[PDB]
Amino acid sequence: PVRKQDTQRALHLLEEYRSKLSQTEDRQLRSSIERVINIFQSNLFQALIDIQEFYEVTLLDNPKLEVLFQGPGSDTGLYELLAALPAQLQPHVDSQEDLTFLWDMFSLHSLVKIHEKLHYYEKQSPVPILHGAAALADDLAEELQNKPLNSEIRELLKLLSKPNVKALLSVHDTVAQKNYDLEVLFQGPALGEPVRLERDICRAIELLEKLQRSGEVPPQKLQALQRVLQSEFCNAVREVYEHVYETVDIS
Repeated sequence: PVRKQDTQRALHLLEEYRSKLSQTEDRQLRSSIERVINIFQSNLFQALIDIQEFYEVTLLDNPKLEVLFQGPGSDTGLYELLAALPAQLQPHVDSQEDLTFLWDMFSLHSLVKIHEKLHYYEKQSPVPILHGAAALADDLAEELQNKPLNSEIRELLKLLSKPNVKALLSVHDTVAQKNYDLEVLFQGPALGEPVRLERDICRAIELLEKLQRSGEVPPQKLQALQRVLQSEFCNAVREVYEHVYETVDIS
């Protein structure tokens, strides 16, 4: 299990040795050390290390991952890079401590390949309707309670306050906003069973359309939330959740 500090210390060192090069024999060792720097600081990468470390994920422990080592973004060749590095940096490394450390780091290879595979999909990501669904859901639920209690208003306000829905919206924004946060990692298991979630959300959309059809609220907020929930980006977030829920025991 790759520990956070290692990837961290390795990110520090890897960056260090990249600067002590200029243009001679480094139009590659650098252009190469960059890929890794980038990947390492990437938000996606940081999230993988956390899942892996907190939920002890292993290709042995979680074999459903194996499907990610095939298809667009697999043998992209990236494996060689990492491996052929401790060798290239060895000359420039003047520490019997870092040298051993580097050959040690460059589990991780699988991690990085998975990153290159997910990153490939993410680039095909759909565009989010908005960046504040959780807020939205709150502005709407404030409004509704300040009105005569309809049976749709009761069932809707109850849904918006379920942990799983609250998480979908929270994760929605986190991913929409490109702002990873370990705190948001733990919100994962709050979404629960993927089918119940998809079913609670559809019912939310029903009550949402209904309140609009009977013009008595009658915000653009309901419309907006209904659009975020039907959002093909929001739908994408749940698909990606389905897969994670299978390959790793969260709940």
